[PDB]
Formats: sequence, structure tokens, C-alpha cells
Amino acid sequence: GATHDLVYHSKINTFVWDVEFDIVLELNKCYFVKCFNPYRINGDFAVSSIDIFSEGKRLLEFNFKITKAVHVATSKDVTEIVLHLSERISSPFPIVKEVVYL
Amino acid sequence: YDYHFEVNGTVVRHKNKGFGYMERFFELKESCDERSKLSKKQYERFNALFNFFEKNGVICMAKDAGTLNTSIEINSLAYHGKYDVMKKFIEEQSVSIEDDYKKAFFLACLGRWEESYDLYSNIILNSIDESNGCVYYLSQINRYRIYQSITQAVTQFNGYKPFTDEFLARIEREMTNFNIDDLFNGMPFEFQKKYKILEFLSDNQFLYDDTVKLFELTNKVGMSSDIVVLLRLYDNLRFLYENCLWSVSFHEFHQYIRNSMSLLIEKAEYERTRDIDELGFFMEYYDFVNISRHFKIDDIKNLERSCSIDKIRFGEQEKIEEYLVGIAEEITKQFSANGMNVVFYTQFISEAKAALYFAKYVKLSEEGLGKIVKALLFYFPERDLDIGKRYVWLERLTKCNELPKSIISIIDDFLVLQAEKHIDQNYSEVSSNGLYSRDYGALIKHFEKNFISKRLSEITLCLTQDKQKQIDFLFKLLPLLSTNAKSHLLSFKSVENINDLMNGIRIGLIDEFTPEHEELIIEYLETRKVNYIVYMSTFGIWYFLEEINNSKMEEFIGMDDQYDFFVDPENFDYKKFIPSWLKNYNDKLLGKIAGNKHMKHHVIEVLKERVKNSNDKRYLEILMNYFI
Amino acid sequence: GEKLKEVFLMLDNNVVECIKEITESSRNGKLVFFVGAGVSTLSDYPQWWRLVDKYHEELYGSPKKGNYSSDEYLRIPQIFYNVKGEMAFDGILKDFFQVDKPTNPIHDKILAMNPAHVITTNYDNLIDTACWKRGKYFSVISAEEDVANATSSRYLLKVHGDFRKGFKGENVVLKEDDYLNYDQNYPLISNLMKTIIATHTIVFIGYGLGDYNINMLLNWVRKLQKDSFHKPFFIRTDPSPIENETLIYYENKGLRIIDAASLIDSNEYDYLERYSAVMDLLIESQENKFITKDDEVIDYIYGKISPLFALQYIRKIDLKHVFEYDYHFEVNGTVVRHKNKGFGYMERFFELKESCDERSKLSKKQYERFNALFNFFEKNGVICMAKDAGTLNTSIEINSLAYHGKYDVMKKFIEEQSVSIEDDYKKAFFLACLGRWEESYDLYSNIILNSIDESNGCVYYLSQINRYRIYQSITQAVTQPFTDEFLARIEREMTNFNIDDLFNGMPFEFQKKYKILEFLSDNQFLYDDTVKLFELTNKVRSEMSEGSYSFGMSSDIVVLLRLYDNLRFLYENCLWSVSFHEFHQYIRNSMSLLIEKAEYERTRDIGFFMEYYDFVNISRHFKIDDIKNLERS
Repeated sequence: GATHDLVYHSKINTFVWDVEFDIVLELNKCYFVKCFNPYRINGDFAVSSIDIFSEGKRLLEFNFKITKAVHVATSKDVTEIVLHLSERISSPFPIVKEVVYL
Repeated sequence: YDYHFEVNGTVVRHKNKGFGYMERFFELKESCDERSKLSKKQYERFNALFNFFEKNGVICMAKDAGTLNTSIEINSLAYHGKYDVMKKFIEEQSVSIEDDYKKAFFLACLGRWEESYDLYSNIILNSIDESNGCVYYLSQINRYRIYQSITQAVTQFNGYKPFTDEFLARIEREMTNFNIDDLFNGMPFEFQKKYKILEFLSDNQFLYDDTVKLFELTNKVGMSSDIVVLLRLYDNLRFLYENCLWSVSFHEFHQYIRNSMSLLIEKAEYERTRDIDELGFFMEYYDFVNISRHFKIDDIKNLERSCSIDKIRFGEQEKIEEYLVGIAEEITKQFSANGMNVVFYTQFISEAKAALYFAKYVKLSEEGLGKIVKALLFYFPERDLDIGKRYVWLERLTKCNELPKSIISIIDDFLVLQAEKHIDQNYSEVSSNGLYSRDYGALIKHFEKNFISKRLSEITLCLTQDKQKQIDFLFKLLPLLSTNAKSHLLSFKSVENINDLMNGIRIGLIDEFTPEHEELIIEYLETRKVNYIVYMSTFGIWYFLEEINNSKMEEFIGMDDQYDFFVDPENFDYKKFIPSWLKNYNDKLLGKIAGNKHMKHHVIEVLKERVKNSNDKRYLEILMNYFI
Repeated sequence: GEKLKEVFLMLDNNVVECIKEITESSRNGKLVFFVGAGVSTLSDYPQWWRLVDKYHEELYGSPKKGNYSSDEYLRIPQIFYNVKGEMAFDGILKDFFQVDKPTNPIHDKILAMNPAHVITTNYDNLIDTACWKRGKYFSVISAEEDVANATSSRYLLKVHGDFRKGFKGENVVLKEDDYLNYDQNYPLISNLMKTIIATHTIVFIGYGLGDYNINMLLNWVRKLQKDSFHKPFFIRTDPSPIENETLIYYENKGLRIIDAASLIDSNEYDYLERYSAVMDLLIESQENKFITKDDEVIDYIYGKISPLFALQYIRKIDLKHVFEYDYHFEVNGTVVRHKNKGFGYMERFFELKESCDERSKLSKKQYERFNALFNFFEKNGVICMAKDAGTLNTSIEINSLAYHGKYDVMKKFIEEQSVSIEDDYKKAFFLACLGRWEESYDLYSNIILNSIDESNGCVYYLSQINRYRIYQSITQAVTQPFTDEFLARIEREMTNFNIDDLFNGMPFEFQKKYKILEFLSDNQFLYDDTVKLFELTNKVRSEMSEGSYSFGMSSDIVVLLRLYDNLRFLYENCLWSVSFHEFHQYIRNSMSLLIEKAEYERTRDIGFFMEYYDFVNISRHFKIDDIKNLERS
């Protein structure tokens, strides 16, 4: 029940909200940031560039079946809503934890 | 409640029942003959009042005008930064109590709050006997202001110990019942009518009047209200800085300047963009200093995402250059050896971050950009500005200016320095963006395109196979080094890695399609078919831009619709293409989707449909710039 | 802390009463301390017996055989002054009294009881320079011509003089010689001392019972009449407990003894902890950490809220100024805590509001007071604190016939006969609204003339303010209708109006109970929510350029509810200052930026649902061109 922090940042169709992922792509304590550089010099052809953290970079292969998501500072895992918002949005990385907006 | 005194120096009359005495004053000021017919002492007094009203800018009344010019000039070394001159001015010996007062304010500005408190208390103790109690009264006020400053310093920074707990208990012992509201109403009879106008300095929320005047600049409005509010703004800054008041640093003032040039810039935006019908705010040095100092970084970003500041012209570029060279030089002295005064650090870093953010629009010079870029990359600390945001700031700086050779040499020195810090196999490369040093390489590959590194090539020639991260840092920055170096680390290659070297091309492998690797792409598509029968769009994009020459990707169409969307555009059904899928493409890729014929005919319909649905304007801006 | 709590539990009845009257006299702004040497000598200040020593052995040689009696303390230096000379006497005074001693910590708490005046029998620079440091001004008087320059209304009455004008024996009262003819050398400090003593609450701290000053004062007050003077207080900090008989005797001459030796258990040379024992027992009574049970919390709220049972509606910004920098009162009806050192009394109030059982266990009168405070805080919308929420609803309702137009009902309400002075007040405001300024002026003047005798001067004060407001209205009407008899009469009688000291001429009751109404004697009190509108500028109006459907609570509901707080204040308290240009400026710009931000909110796709009150505000406070400007924006 952490809908009081859930945004729908929609220049890049994300959901900026601090959760902590547990993925199988086996890992623990993953959180994501995303960029918005549409004027990126020589950096593939995409604006958004994920920068997956695992307390530092993972140095990234990828099937991203998330196993356990839990909201920071208010517990009781929000995994059903993460699957629901994963089902609605057909994009890479629905729940991103920060957005830079370059 | 006599004559209204206007913001341009003019005087109009109001509620004065009696002789026009200002009128006889200005008539005696104009003609010398009437000025002559007077006794000695009050002719000298007329010279004194004359010097006063020319010093405060108050000129002849509203009967005669046309040459109304307002050249604003804050002559204070605390406004222009000038920190090394400030310290220099501190260490001399005082001769007067006014010198004591300015030294107390200057020393208060540059992070030294204790000695300024003590010098304040010295002014209180050594001027109570002497008359004209303004310097005394202002010293008292400022002493309580710096007391609130210090207790704010133990309010926040303990949430390292800046001050010792002897001083922090002494002032808390002596200043913990301060009720300033009757301070002026305990001053003598002389100081209760002569300096009766200073009664707002025993309060803080005296900002009300010009704040409501800003709301005229809201309330929905030759000469406009802009020059009124701007000159009243400069009146405020010249007051709080030339009278050396410490209440300039509290939050209400930064609130006021913040919102003031917020609405001035928003109204210039609402002024030149009046061109519905027929078809401003020229920056000077003081506007640059105010934007750098009183705004924050996010707020200047907010002004850029609200008002087109690229339209806004800039003047006096050499003095702005002196402020930026001075601000970078003071960064250099801040981190040459030592001096990390945490107070002055927090202030000076906020100003330096904002000024270097706003320095994009400024036409810098050769050596200026040299000192700025050098102090930005080398000396400027971490934990506030990290290595990705130095590409934000740096690329922001190094786009408006045509890059000189020395700047590329300095950035090369930064890359060699980062390689010399990748000699330890624990170097984290922290980044709050996701931008990294490969983008620094991309910068040099953008503005030179033919740059061969020399000493980095020497590092790759003496490269040893015992430091993997070092090799990796030489391996992401691949298109910069010599051919023998290419033999050396291109020997250090693993070709079986399909989609690491892909997954984000993390090394810059887009330089070549080494043909076994594109056949590797093809056989990967065969493996896709294999693990079908009973990331990926990038492959499709690499077919879309005429890069991979094998066409049999049409056999692998049937799993990903976006794969069909870049491989076979004709036969793909343009009725279930999700639009989402377009807010994540580059300007070149959207330009080349716009460069087709059967693509555009359908995406105009779907994109216009999603624009037409509620209000989506990413689709409308792409629709008006790429697709049209 | 807990020790002094037990001291408060183990007080006598009369002691607790004395703590009450010293504390409430501290709260009235009327509490004059008459301090002495025992307060000043714990800053290690040289006492007089050392000077009788040094002037003695510089007179006779031959150090003292036994001890000195009373008169020798005045007699032996007097000998020196007559025989040895001026400059030797002033030189020895210059030696012993050239000290730069720091302050006694009880000086901090004497000056923390909000004193009206400070009368001293000292010779130093401790209290005054301590007052310069603690940012107050006390008029430092030590001479005849110092009285003529009474630079403030707070006096530091040094009745014996001071060494400010040099270390000269001519300047201070030390010899016998000045105690003999004291009513011939300082006649005006005498008259001012009698003045301040007769007109205040006097507290004696640092003296011995039988000191010559106290003997003179008791002689004078026994020459006075007996119904008239306020009996002063004697705080006795001696090493010995006072016996009952001299206590009863000094109760009969007019003093009230609060003993300090009988409250604590202290040593013989332990003065400082005894001074600080009584003085902290007073300070903590101000800070109300001695408030423990139901009848102690429910009255302290009542004693600050029963004044505001008269007004119709009070803002939630000013209600912070009622409970002086206590709990922050938010714009949704929630209460959060801030700077309250003491018992959570609002917390016990809301817990007593929730459960009925604790609400039951109380006496009759203050259960009725709890019903009254309850009706108040539900009427102003102030609900339970931030620990429990979710049903936070703000249904705004201005119940006034001057907001909804209702002009025919207004005239109908005018023509009936009044029964109260409040009915007179609303009829005056209504009749002022519908273009009738003269009869509303006269009815205002009727409220001034017929409520000056009766208490609770809020209706009186607001009538005065509104009468000047309607005066400014009428002179605006001849600035830009009325007969020139009236227009010359009010211009005859209202042409020097300086409202700035009107509230600071109101009685002691109307200077603290309705102290929050002090902005009504001004106009540019709109500053706060105006800067809050600039938060709605400061770019949380950023929210367009980045897509953000941010589902929660923004600054919009804050500024909107503060707007409705403003309108409900100025219309339900029937204030005529709602029609002046600054208010229309404020509402104008307020819904300007609210509508502009809703424009900067739904168009983030790279709100502001109108009700009746929004329609009335748009029609009334905007102009035609400005609504056109909103349509073109």
C-alpha cells in the first residue's frame, strides 16, 4: 500500500518509486535508474539507458524474472502490483527507482 | 508621508501641506547664483545633502526628465566574490569601528563565524560610550544574526563538529532569551526618531511590500512594471550588501530574489512571445551573479524547462569571465592543499555548481575555458559533483564553444588520470546518472574525430595481464589508441561473448562488424528459432539502418513484432504496433523511421490518434519535428 | 529535573499560591524584582565588609579586635573620607571595584521572568550588561539627570548609583552621609522608586531581613494606607531556616516570605543551588512541566481559548500564535508538535476527547469547560493530531449573508431592532456592504460608546478598527454621494488616526488574551500566504516538463485551504478590510496561480474542480479583463 509515492513519469513511461528488487537474471537488493538523453553522442539507438545497481554496478544474459520486490521504509512486499504494472506497460523496466532527465 | 520617492530617482509630491522645500532644494541645486546667496555653514550643509542625494541617486523631480538612467553598482567585495581580497582585508589592523564592522561582515561571509561574533561583541563594548548609535545598533542586530547562524550550524550539521563546545555553550549561555522586538524601543531619544526607519531590521518579514509588487507582475499586466520591480530588486540587494547586513543569507531573502527573477524571466517570456498579433530582459553582470548565487541548480534547470533562455542575450562578457575564472580559481585554492571550512564549503559549492551550470550561455575565451575546465575536472571535489554529472556540466560547457586543442589535451589528462586510478582493483566509478568515462571518450570522438592518444597508448603498451579493471578501462575507451596498442588489447579479446559486448555495447564495438560476429548475430537468430519452435530490437535496428547485410532475418520474424517492424516494414500489420516503442528511440532512428514511405503513412495515423486521445505531446513534438 | 518535581510535590499551600501569583504577574508583563548583594556576590563581587577592612587597616593600622557591628560599616570609611581625603578614598574604591566578573546564572533567570522593571541595590555592571547581551533594554538609571532621560519604559533602577561615571565616591551611596540625607539628594529616584513599588509586584530576593533599605521601605509602606499597595514578596535564601515568629512579624509589616531553606536540604556555604532552587521553581512553573492531571491541562487550554469564544472564526496560522510557538497547527486540521517543552496537554485533550470513560472522570465545571473547548475546536475544524488520519475532509462553508450576495435578506435583517451589541456589529457590516456608509459609521460609533463600560473588549476593538476602515472608505469615496455636513464632521474628527498603538493601549486583559488580533491594526499582514503562493511558483510548478502523474497531496490543497481560511476569517468576523485593494490583489493572484498550476499539471502529458465558492470568488475578486486574461492564458 505505497500508492502515495507512485508516480507515472511518462516521458519514458516509468513509475519512479523506491522498491528493492530480487532478480534471477540469482541476485538480491537490485534497484534501477534510467536516463533521458535524446542527444547522446555515440552511446545501439535508444534514449533511455538503464544503469542496474546491485550495491554498485552488476557489470551485466538477461531474463529479469523478478522474484521479490519490497518497498523501502514501509514493508509488506508489493509484488502483485509490480506484476500488474509489469503487465500493463509493454516497455523495458517498468519500476525504475530514479530518473535523471538529462 | 511627504513626497513620494520613486524607484527611478524622481520625486513627486503627496500630502505635503507647507512650503515646497525639496522644490527650493532642487532649484537651489540647479542654478549656481541662488546657490551662491547663502551663509557659509549651511552652504556646506547643502554640499553635504547634495552629496547624499546624488550618492543615493535621488535626482530632480518629475517636472524634468528624459535622461533617466539607472546604472546600478554594488561596490562591495562580498558581492563580487573577491574572497582572497577579503582575507587580505581581514588581516590588516583596524583604525576605526566602521573598519571593525566591515571586517566582521566579510569574515562572517567566508565561513568564519566565531571571530566575527567576537568582533561584533567588541563593537558593542567599544561604541556604547560614543554617540550616533547606528553602528552600535546594527552591530547588536548582526551579532544576534550570526548567533542564529551558528545555532543553525549546530541545528543541521550535527544531523563533524565545526565549532568547539566551549564556544557553543558560551553563546548558548548568553544569547538564549534574545527578544529583539523592543531593542530599538530602548534606544535613546536621539535614536528613536533619527534612525526610526531602521525598525524593520529588528524584524525579518519586512519583505512584504516588494513581494506584493511582484504580484503586480503577476496581476495580469514604453515603461512597464518590469523596470520598477527590477530597480526595487537592485535597491534591496544594494541595501543588504552595502550596509553589510548579515540577514542577507537567511532563507526569506533567497526566497524573494528567487521568485523575483523567476517572475521577471517568466514575464519576458510572456512579453516577446506576444507575437500572436503583429510580428526581453537583457542580462548584465549583476543578473549573472544573482542567477548563480540566489537560485539553486534545480531551479535554473526549472527556468530552462519553463522559459527559453537561449533567446536571452548576454552582455559584459569579460566581467562574467572574471567571475568564472575567479570562481574556478577559488575552487583551486579550496582544494590545492586544505582549507575545507564546511560552512564556506556549502555556500561556495552551491554558487559554483549553479554558476558552472549557467556558464553554457556565456561566450568564454581561450584561457578562461582553460582554467574553468581544468578546475572542473581536476580540483573540483566529489560527493556533490560526480563523474557523470561532470559530463552533464562539461558537455554543457563544451558544446556552445568550438573546442580548442588544449581543452582536449586536458580531458586526455583526465582520462590518463582515471586510468592511473584504475591501477587499484577496487575503484568503484560511482555515478548518480549512469554516464561514465566512455562518454568522455565520445566527447573527444565528437569534436576531433581523429584523436590518437599518446600517453594512454603508452599505458596500453606497458599494459600487464594482472589488472583486469585497468584493462577494462582501456577497453571501453577503445577508439583512441595506436595500432600497436590495438594489437595489444585486441589480443586481449573474447569473441565468444555474444551479448555482453553487445548487451549495452559496453566497450564501443559499434566501430566494427567483424564479419564472424555478424554471422554470430545470424546464428543467434537461428538459436532463437530453435528455442522457439515449441535487447532484441537492437538486432532489428542493426538491420534497419543498412548495417548487417544478411537478409534472412525475415525467416526469424514471428516472435517479436518490433523485429518485423525493423526488418520487413511492408508486410508487417501496422494496426497492432504499440506506440510505446517510440519514446525510447534516438533522434536519428526516429529520423530514419521518418525517412521511409510505408512507415510514415501509418505512424502519422496512430501517432495522431494518440495525440488526439488526450494531450500527449511527446508524440506531438516528435510528430511536428521528425514526422513533419 | 525530577528533584524539583518532588520539590513541587512537597510544597506548602501558601508557597504554591506565591508561585502562582509570581508566575501570572510574570505573564502580565508586570513583575519587578528588587534584588540585592547576595545575588551579585556569587559572581565573586567584593562585598562591603572587605572595604571596611581595608579602609580600617589603612586608618588605624591595628587589625580588627573582635568584629564590626552595624554602624561601623558606615562609620569607619566615613572617617577615612573626612580625614584622609577624596583621592585616596576613590583610589581604594577604584581598586576593589575594578573587576570584570562574569554573570551569576540566576541573572539569566531573573531576566527570563519577563520583568517590567529591575530595581537594584548594587554598584556593578552585571545585570545591565547581561541585559545588553540578552537583547532587552532596561533604562539604566543611576543619577538625577538619568531620570530626565528616561529613554524607555523599562527601568533598571539603581537606587544607589553606579560607577558608570567613573569610580568616584561622589557618585554612589556608600558613606553614612548619604543614608542620612537620602531624601534631599535623589528626590526623583526616590519618587520613581515609590512609583514602581506602588504600581507593581515587587519581589525581594537578595537581602537580609533587617537590612536598612528594607527598613526604610517598610517604614514608607507603613506610612501608606491599607487597602492599596500590593504586598511584596521576600525570597529568603539564608543558611539558617527562618523561625516562625520573625516570619509572622514580617508578614505583618507587609512582606510575603517564601523561604528557600525549608524547601530544599542544602549546606551552609551552598547559596547558588538554593537561589537556583527557588528560581528554577518559578521558571519551570512558566514552562508548565508541573502540569500533571486533568484539571491542570483542561484549564490551561481554557485560559487561552475562552477569550476566543467571542470571535466567530480564527485562522489556523494565528492559532499557532495563541499557543506561543507550541504545536504547529496545519491547514487540514491536524496538529503536530514543535518546541513544546512540558506535558503533552493537547495530547491528553484529544485522548480525553476520543474515549468517553476518561472524559467521565472529572468534576462538573471543567467538564463543561471541556465541552466548550470541544465545541470551539470542532467549530474551527481543529481535529485529532497527525497520529491518526485518513478521513481528512475539508468542507468549507462561509455562513455569512455578505458572501452569498443575499442583498434583500441583508436589508430585511437591517430593519429589525437589535437586542445585543453583536447584532449591532453585524448590522453595521451588512449595511456597510450595500452602499450605505454613513449609518454604518454611526452604528459603529454607537458600539464604541455603548461597549466601553462592558468587558471583553474585542467587539469594542473591532468596532474601532472597522470605524476607521469605513472612514477610509468614505474618504476614498470623496477621493475618486454624501452631504458636506457629514464629510466635514468625520474629517473633523478622524484626521489624525494612528492605529499602530491602539492595541497597545488596551488593558492588560486585552493585551495578552486577544494579542493575536494585532495584525488588524495593520493591513500588510498578507505577507505569509503570499510567499506561500510563491512556493506554488517555486518550481513544484516544475511538474509539467516531465510527465509526472504524481498521485498524492500537493501544495495546491495547502494554498487553497489557506485561501478559504482567509476568506472565512475576513467575512465571518465581519471585517470591513476585505474590500481594500490588497485583499483583491491577493485573491486575484492566488486563484491566478492555482489555475495556472492546474494548467501546468494536467498538461504534464509529455485539475482544480470548481465548486460554488470558486465561482463566487472568480466573479467577485477578479475583473472582467482578468477573466479574459485567464481565458487567453
